Amino acid sequence: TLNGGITDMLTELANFEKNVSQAIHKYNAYRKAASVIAKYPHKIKSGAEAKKLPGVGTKIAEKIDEFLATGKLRKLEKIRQDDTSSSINFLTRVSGIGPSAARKFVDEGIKTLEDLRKNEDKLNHHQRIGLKYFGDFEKRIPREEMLQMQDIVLNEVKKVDSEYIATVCGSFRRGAESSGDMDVLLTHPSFTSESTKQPKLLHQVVEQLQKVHFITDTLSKGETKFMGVCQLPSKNDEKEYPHRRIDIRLIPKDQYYCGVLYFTGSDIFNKNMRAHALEKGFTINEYTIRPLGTGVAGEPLPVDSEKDIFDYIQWKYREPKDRSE
DNA sequence: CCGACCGCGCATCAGC
DNA sequence: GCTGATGCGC
DNA sequence: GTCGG
Ligand SMILES: Nc1nc2c(ncn2[C@H]2C[C@H](O)[C@@H](COP(=O)(O)OP(=O)(O)OP(=O)(O)O)O2)c(=S)[nH]1
Ligand SMILES: [Ca+2]
Ligand SMILES: [Ca+2]
Ligand SMILES: [Cl-]
Ligand code: NA
Ligand code: NA
Repeated sequence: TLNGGITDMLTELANFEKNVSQAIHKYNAYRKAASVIAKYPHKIKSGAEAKKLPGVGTKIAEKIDEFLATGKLRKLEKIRQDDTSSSINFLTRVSGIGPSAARKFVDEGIKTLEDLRKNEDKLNHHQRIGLKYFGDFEKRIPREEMLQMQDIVLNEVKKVDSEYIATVCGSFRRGAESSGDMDVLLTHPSFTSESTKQPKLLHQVVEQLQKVHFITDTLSKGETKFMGVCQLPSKNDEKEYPHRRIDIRLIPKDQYYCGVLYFTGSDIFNKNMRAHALEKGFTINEYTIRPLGTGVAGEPLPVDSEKDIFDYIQWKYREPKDRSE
């Protein structure tokens, strides 16, 4: 938290561009700069000191100057005062409400937590569950609880078929002491890039996790991506655990290493890596790394480890715990 | 400069 | 019903 | 908003 004052500022600005301005590249620009200043291992004394880092330019320089003097950012102070944009940025904290839906509701006078509860009929399914567990989802999960959840999901995946492999990823695999939510990579030998020797593969796992009341709600579901809700079992008289966001990704087993790369993140690490891949003439997604021959994807290169992906784009390997950009 | 700015799964809707 | 585009999220 | 041809 060396320059916590500054990354916070830039994150709030990032949210405002993402949510009220619907300016996604400004949101990325602001987030990259917050990321690179967070990695910086000195207390920043100057806006010019910051401009030296990639992703800090003039406009962020001047804002860091204003903030270091006054402790504030006038732009942020007035953004806070504005009743409209403050409401739109609140509504996007509900899972399923993004920047268009948040602005559509505040056009209809729906702008506070009491108003969403009154008009749940105007909300789709993902937004209803988002509203139901709004408080729970704001809470972070302790690594202790993440370890309990891991044991339930892996023991249940083993009871459906012992050939499943389930790998917990996200900030957990990077060694976070606390997690936003849980992310499970799933392979089965019957699902590769060649064929899908068995159907319902992801369905079976979700069904069983629902049969034991671990999974409690479904935001979205398909053949390879599940997005929903889960809860640890509690003991007698114990207050129930908070409900938790769970994501499960069924990845073809021969593409495990590219998938576990994707799912370990961070999101910003993923972005710097794929962006650097393009500079080296490659493209990386969760499935493959492919050459660029006129900027059209050639054939998947062969991949036996995570490090093989790092070697193609000519990066030294970085442990999961060092990808938390 | 001043256009380019990762990559993709699922849900929803307009058009056909 | 499909297809593309848009919204939402990872 | 930043930045690289
Ligand atoms: N390429 C890419 N990958 C992403 C993105 N967002 C998330 N991911 C990937 C990497 C993330 O580690 C993984 C899980 O996303 P998640 O929102 O849970 O983030 P996380 O790193 O686990 O952080 P917390 O869950 O602990 O808040 O999905 C974006 S925007 N792009
Ligand atoms: Ca997570
Ligand atoms: Ca997640
Ligand atoms: Cl691919
Ligand atoms: Na810079
Ligand atoms: Na949101």
